[PDB]
Amino acid sequence: SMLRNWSWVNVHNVHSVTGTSENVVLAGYVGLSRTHDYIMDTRSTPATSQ
Amino acid sequence: IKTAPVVPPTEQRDMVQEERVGTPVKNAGNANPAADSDNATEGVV
Repeated sequence: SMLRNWSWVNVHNVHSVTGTSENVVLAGYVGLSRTHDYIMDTRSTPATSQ
Repeated sequence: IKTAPVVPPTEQRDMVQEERVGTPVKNAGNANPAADSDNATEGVV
């Protein structure tokens, strides 16, 4: 059942839908800004209506 | 925007501090204070 799903193919003919690869290293959410704003009651809830 | 509790400006005071590594000598601006003696060729009372 795995040969029938084209597991036999040359892996060099499989292209990403963008044609590119990617190495992402992004500074992310830590949560110190949101917890600080909650204690000061400035912006307690950050989730918007949308 | 980050609102943070700070120290109110009226409950602290900036004070200027003068830091020195040593006490200057009496004849600080004199390169050779010993030339008043070395040039007393008549004597000193």
